[PDB]
Amino acid sequence: SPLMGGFGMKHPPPQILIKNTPVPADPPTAFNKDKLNSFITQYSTGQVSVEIEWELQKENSKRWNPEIQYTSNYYKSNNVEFAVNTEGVYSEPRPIGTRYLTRNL
Amino acid sequence: DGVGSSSGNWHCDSQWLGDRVITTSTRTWALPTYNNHLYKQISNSTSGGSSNDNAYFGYSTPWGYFDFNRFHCHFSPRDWQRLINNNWGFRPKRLNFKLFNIQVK
Repeated sequence: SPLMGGFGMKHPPPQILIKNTPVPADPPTAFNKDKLNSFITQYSTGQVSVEIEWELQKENSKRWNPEIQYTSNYYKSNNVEFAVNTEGVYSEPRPIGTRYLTRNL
Repeated sequence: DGVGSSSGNWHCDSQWLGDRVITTSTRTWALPTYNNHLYKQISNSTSGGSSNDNAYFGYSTPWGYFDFNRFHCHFSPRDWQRLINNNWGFRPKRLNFKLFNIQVK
């Protein structure tokens, strides 16, 4: 199990590598054997989509009293947590774990 | 059936399906003799009432009655927490009622 947290796999999702194909500038009219070092300045943009299906393990606890749950605080604040600021900057105000429900040992 | 055979089992559990939750609750009850098997006319005069706003007339019966018209009679605190944290609405659909293991002393 990865020490930083997560799922350890011998064959994880493969690395996806992307590069802009070089586009040479105008070459000299006389042959030169050296590799070209004059290229048209280029960059690329586009959209990327990733879809992941997750399997869930539902809880079947017989605990009587209510569990601890992650919840936002109703108390008034200048900004909504996990939202944008007045300058459009998105922020994550706190780390959120996964361990709120309980089960016996 | 017979004296030495139970007429029912203890059923108390909650079953959570996709769009439905089934709550079952079993309780032990005690029923005394009310009014010494008599019907009695009652009123604010019999109870000593004086105010016009609290005057009444009615009858007290030797019968008891079963009441389960409170949510905690069916939902445990954890089930209630699940219902309120995971659903936009709910409503009762059908009812099953049982009396068993009668013991007269």
